[PDB]
Amino acid sequence: MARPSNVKPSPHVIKSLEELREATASNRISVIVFTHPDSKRSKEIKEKLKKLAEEFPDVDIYLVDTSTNPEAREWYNITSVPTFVIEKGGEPLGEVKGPDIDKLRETLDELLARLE
Repeated sequence: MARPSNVKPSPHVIKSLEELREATASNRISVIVFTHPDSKRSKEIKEKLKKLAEEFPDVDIYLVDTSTNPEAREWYNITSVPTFVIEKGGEPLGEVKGPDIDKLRETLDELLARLE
């Protein structure tokens, strides 16, 4: 993953293991979020992250379903479905566990100025 492909703001959701591990290898700014269709009352805060795309659409934000990457969960033992994973240059840079859509603007920021 060297040349450009997906960066601009637009709908793009994976659907396979390779697609996941691949997106993590990319040397761009991608925010992987774990979430599955199993909560009607919940998933309300989702809009929060959706709106963030406006403040800075330069970043790509997609959703991931364990249905395709189940082992991934146990891979790091996740307790908070709504997790936030950030990669860079094809490697783990950081990770957060908890509802902090507001503070999330500080995790990707420090990682943004670095690249751009």
